[PDB]
Amino acid sequence: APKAVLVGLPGSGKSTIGRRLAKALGVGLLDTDVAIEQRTGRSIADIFATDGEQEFRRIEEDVVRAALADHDGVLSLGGGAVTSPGVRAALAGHTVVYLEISAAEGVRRTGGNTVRPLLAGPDRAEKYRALMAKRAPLYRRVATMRVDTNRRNPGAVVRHILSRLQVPSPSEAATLEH
Ligand SMILES: Nc1ncnc2c1ncn2[C@@H]1O[C@H](COP(=O)(O)OP(=O)(O)OP(=O)(O)O)[C@@H](O)[C@H]1O
Ligand SMILES: [Mg+2]
Repeated sequence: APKAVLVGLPGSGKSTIGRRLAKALGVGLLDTDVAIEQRTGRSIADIFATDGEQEFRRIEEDVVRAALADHDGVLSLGGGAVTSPGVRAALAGHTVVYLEISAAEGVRRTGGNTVRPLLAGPDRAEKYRALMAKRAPLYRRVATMRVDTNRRNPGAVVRHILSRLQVPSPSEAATLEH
């Protein structure tokens, strides 16, 4: 089972923390969005446009379940996987690290806000606020560790996680005797 499954909004650090944590632990890194593309030979966008969100979620759930079973390293989940009840079921029992971020920081860390075409319509910051409102409660539900990334740089985030993922060595005593 993965050492850690990372979940969070866009810009929360799934890629950055994924790499740095996997480096610190000396383990493999798998991202479920990349894994879907690798297993199908189709872009995420194409699967959505062509098959619809529900079939994307189906493919996604199979990939997530396989990775939870087979991957021993760090796993990062695509943002919407937790919307599938079967994915929430599959995660139960795993180490699930929720990288927390505010709307303002999430927008900044994903390229900033956009020009607003119509005063009466929404801008990028407002769309992000909507995604947060819907996703954040689900990340909270599935989490076993919550880490605020708003005021910690990536090195600090990784050190915080490592301090809470420790594994005692069962052969520790004997090692000192040989
Ligand atoms: N703890 C942090 N403090 C400050 N900046 C950060 C932190 N974590 C990540 N960043 C920066 O925020 C940006 C987005 O990070 P990253 O791509 O890792 O997020 P992500 O969760 O993978 O996003 P996406 O869901 O779009 O794949 C990058 O420029 C990265 O350097
Ligand atoms: Mg990423």
